[PDB]
Amino acid sequence: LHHAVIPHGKGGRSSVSGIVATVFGATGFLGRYLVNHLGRMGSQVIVPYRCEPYDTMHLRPMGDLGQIIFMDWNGRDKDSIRRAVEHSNVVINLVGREWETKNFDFEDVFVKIPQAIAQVSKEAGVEKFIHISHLNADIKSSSKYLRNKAVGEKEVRETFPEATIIKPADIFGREDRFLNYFANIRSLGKKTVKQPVYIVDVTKGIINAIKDPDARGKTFAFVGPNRYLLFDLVQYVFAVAHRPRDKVERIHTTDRTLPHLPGLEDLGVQATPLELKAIEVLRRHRT
Amino acid sequence: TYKYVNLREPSMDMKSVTDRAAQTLLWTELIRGLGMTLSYLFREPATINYPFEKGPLSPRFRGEHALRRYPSGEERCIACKLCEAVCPAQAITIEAEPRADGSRRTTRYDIDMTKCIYCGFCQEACPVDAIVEGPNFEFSTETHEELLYNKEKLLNNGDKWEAEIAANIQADYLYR
Amino acid sequence: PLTLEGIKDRVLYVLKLYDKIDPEKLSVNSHFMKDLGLDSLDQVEIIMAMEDEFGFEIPDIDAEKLMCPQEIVDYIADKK
Amino acid sequence: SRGEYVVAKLDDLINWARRSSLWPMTFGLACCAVEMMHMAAPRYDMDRFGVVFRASPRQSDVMIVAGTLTNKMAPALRKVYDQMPEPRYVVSMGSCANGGGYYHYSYSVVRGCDRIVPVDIYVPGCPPTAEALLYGILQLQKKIKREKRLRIWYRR
Amino acid sequence: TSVKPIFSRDMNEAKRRVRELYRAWYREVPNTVHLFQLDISVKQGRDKVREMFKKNAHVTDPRVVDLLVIKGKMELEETINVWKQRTHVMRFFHETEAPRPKDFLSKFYVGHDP
Amino acid sequence: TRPTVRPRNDVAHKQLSAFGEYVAEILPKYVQQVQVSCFSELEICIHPDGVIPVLTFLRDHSNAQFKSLADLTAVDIPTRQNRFEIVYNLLSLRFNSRIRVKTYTDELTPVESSVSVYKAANWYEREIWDMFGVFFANHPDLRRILTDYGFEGHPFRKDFPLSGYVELRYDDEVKRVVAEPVELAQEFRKFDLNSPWEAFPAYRQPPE
Ligand SMILES: NC(=O)C1=CN([C@@H]2O[C@H](COP(=O)(O)OP(=O)(O)OC[C@H]3O[C@@H](n4cnc5c(N)ncnc54)[C@H](OP(=O)(O)O)[C@@H]3O)[C@@H](O)[C@H]2O)C=CC1
Ligand code: SF4
Ligand code: SF4
Ligand code: SF4
Repeated sequence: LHHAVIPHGKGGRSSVSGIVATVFGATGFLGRYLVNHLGRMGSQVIVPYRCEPYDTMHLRPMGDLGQIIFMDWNGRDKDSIRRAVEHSNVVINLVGREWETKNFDFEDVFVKIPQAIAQVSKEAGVEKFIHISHLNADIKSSSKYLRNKAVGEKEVRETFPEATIIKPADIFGREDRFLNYFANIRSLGKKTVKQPVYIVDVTKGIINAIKDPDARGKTFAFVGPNRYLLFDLVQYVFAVAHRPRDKVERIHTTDRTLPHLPGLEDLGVQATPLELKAIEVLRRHRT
Repeated sequence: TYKYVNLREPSMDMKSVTDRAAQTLLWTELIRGLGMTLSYLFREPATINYPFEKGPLSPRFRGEHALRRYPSGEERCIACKLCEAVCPAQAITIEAEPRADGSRRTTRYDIDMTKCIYCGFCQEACPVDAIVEGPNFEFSTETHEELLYNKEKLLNNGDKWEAEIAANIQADYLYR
Repeated sequence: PLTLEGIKDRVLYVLKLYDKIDPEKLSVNSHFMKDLGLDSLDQVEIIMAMEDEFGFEIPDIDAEKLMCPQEIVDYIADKK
Repeated sequence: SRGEYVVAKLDDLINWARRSSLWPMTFGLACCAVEMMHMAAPRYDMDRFGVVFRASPRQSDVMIVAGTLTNKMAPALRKVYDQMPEPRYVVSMGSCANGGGYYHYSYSVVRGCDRIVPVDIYVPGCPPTAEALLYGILQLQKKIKREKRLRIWYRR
Repeated sequence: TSVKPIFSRDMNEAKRRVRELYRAWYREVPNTVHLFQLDISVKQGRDKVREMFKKNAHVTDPRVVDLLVIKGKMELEETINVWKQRTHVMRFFHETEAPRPKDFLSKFYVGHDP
Repeated sequence: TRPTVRPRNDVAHKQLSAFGEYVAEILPKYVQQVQVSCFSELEICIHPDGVIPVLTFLRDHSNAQFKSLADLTAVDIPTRQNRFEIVYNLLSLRFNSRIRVKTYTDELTPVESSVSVYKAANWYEREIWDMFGVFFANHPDLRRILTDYGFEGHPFRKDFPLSGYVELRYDDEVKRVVAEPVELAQEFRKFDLNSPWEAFPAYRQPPE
């Protein structure tokens, strides 16, 4: 490989680190934290957006002077995507709206988007492609979401086989979805056992796996440290917060471990519990 | 010599004290202030229509950081490092090499637009008037990458005009 | 209801309530500093912990002069 | 496609409504604040562009970071930045503020305000002449003219 | 050789003032971690405080101990007021890496740090 | 020699010479140097024990009033064991004259905190404590003013380099601003400008 891709000196603030990362998404939650930790590492991030430049503007100054770069992409043409992945060391695929739109279903984003980008990637010659997935996305019922993700999982596994297929559990953090829905309540009470995993251990694991070679080919799954009932967790949320259909079905659907695939322990990162970060993040209550 | 203030007394004569009482109970010099401000109301205000009328200047403004060149000739700079020796925020960066001809020249001539305080010392220090502070001041740049000039940007910016620069220098090569 | 033995029992269970002491191992001649492997940092921790427990301010030189469980109990029996 | 027609016309109307007045807050640490008050002067106007100088942070459309940002300044600067409505824009004025500048090699100084808040419009100079700053606010208005938020919302 | 010390006569008064200063820091911590709306357990903060005390235990010169006591008293005043913000208090902590260990081979990969 | 070179008055030189000789004779306990430059501004160089007695003398006595207090700094001179130089500067309201009370001091032993007789010296002494570390025993309040709180190093020393050791940046990891070891974007180049060839023959020190 050519120079100025090799690491240089210490880390942080335009110290030339290893990877040059083409990121799809990154305007959402986990991609934004991932660009944040690569900027702490000091890695050049090529991100295309499709929206207004104001969103990429308020996530712009994360990098140093001119490190990260912004361009355009679309979910239709191979030319713009291929132009975005002309010269890339690594590439990560994070995309998905949790409700169907006018022009996109749960189908063909999770299906059609990894097809074309994996096509131009394998014709391009990229390495360490990391594709996210939701945990326990099966061929089984109850979610067009989960079954289209399982189809995308089979696609990314079949074509370009040495992709890191990665999956966390349902993550919580500063801009969580399900804890926000726990705040945005009213009610109903069911039973489901569930393990929550905090977001920064997930993205620390992703950046460590993407900067550490020889850990490729294997799909990974991230584990919550507690793994107890959902309704006890809702009581915990109301207690710490001082106040007394697709999303609720997809949190009541399935939460299990899988003994097949390796997780946190083959990476060497400390797990932050639910309780500490939940007390940290449960602000914005009555006084 | 000194000329101090506030040495008087309120006059105990009846006319002066009833005049101060009339100002107290009749709100007089307040209305005098209103009259002065209405006199400035009935003036014509001195504004300039900005995108059409641009404000006046001098022939010796310090703007663009443009370069010059010889009459139908090569680059005026020698890379003699005087501007980087005088640059009080060290924004000049010169790395010099000679080319295949033999005359000494450059490789890299960078101005940091962040650090440039716009003194004029690199203009006064240049023995051949290679770098010249330019005439126009419109940078307004949306990205921080684009505010770091290269030598080729300076040559394009010196070849977008010389006639302004030549007119200003030819008017005022006698003061400096 | 404020005798020497009730104060010694409440000092006993707050010595149980302190975490790093392993085990309690109470004695009238215990000297938990060096015979039990503790620090003067932990000495001043325990002294102002008793201050936090049940009363008066216990200033610096009297905090230094104790170094011992029963001597703490007797100093409180002097002061309270 | 009169749906797209109504989207484009309504987006033009709302974005012209945004870029019409744009009353700022003048943060203004050092002598760049004096040059901002000199584009508040009677010659270079601000009434003409709907631009009302106003110390209120709660209603700040754009914010003109000017002066010299320091380490002691920066958390208070971002606390000023937080209590501010989410449609917001930033003009970094001054060589000190847009990259460290003359105090670039120093301690106690953040190397430009890029390391605290995002920057839409850089305007350099020492001081950036009030004429040039007013030009920078015009190119800010043209950035507001190109924003296509409602286009992205309709075809999202 | 005439040297005028600050407060000290032997290290007994040094021990006395530093244990009283540590008592002041102990009753200083929970009020501040409640006031600044912080995000750290009290055990971790107190253990980092006593770790910072145990860092400089290798000093026997009494003038240096006096000057350490005066510096710690200054910052205890400036944190018992509301003069120092959230930034400086978190700056005492290290939650942003800074991951650098002291292994030989780790410094041999990311090289030129002997 | 007369045009464009500033002429002087020997009369003021003789006046300050006689006055400094007088002060040196009548406070013998602490006077070490009384030096007068070419342009007649007095310097009195003092052991670090007579701070309070000499300043109580120089505030009063109706022969040297000198109520006006100015700068305090302790010019960092290495190649000495007494490094720092506390420079009192005094101006007379009655006599229109400037005297520089230079007392010498080391790193760790305090001079005696001139705020007792000079109410202008309070934030001056706090500034010197913040930037250097010259301790001031018998002082009301010593704090860090003109520095950051969490910053330390006493930066106006010569041992502290130009750039700081710490450098702030915001990060969205812990959602706040953190300090890091310094990562400069450029070198701060160092011009070896100390040219040879002895521009002043009068100020030659005797070599070995
Ligand atoms: N608990 C959780 O939320 C978990 C989530 N995940 C997965 O992580 C990923 C990121 O999640 P999250 O940040 O919460 O969600 P987002 O919707 O915010 O992330 C998706 C990103 O891709 C963009 N995008 C999505 N659909 C389209 C489209 N049709 N056209 C163009 N851009 C599109 C989004 O908006 P924009 O176009 O504006 O950039 C955004 O930038 C998702 O794929 C999710 O399934 C996995 C495990 C747990
Ligand atoms: S002073 Fe002039 S000729 Fe010399 S290096 Fe600078 S620009 Fe070139
Ligand atoms: S005007 Fe700019 S480039 Fe020229 S010497 Fe000054 S700072 Fe350097
Ligand atoms: S850029 Fe110049 S005018 Fe502006 S704050 Fe800095 S020194 Fe002052």
